[PDB]
Amino acid sequence: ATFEIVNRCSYTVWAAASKGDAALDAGGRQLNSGESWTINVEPGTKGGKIWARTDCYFDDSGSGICKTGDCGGLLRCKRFGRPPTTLAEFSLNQYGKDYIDISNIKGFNVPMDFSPTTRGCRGVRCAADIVGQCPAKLKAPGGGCNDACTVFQTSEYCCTTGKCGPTEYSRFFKRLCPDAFSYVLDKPTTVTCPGSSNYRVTFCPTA
Ligand SMILES: [K+]
Repeated sequence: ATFEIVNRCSYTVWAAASKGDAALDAGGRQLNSGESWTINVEPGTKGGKIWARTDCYFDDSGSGICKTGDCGGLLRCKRFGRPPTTLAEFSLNQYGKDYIDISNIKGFNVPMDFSPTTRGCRGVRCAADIVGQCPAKLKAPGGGCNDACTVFQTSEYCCTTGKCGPTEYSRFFKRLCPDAFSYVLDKPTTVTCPGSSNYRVTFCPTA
């Protein structure tokens, strides 16, 4: 699949793309306002994610730190990022179908649109001012709005036993972004696309 990743924000972001145990494509890149990055993701990739990182510093060797979404201090991410991170998630070519979603299960940092660029399915968006409205206990000083699992580490928020319900904190995310996952057992907002679709991920889509 081809993914075009576009930064429509007025600020720089450092995009990242990983399947947890490996980079997708180059794994990460700086995107100034308006810049686009096109990556190729191998057919059959299960459990890929794309996210933005904010307020990064990197040296000549691609080592450093970001205030949101840091993936072990690397520019080119091999691993997933530290919350809070709005996530574009996908599994490709699974018995003829692609599956996509946006998730707030690991919090929110940057607004995002995740849309197919080929025919046969709809896109999803979370573009509300979650950071501005974020409950005080969930606000991350570095920027962003953490999920309640990250902050409180309870079985109910983390859904440790595979049984959990919605919470005051999950409902906060869901009221602002109904088309994104708000907790582990949310009613799926997964979109099914034809296998081998292509996609666009746009940061700050209403910017
Ligand atoms: K936006």
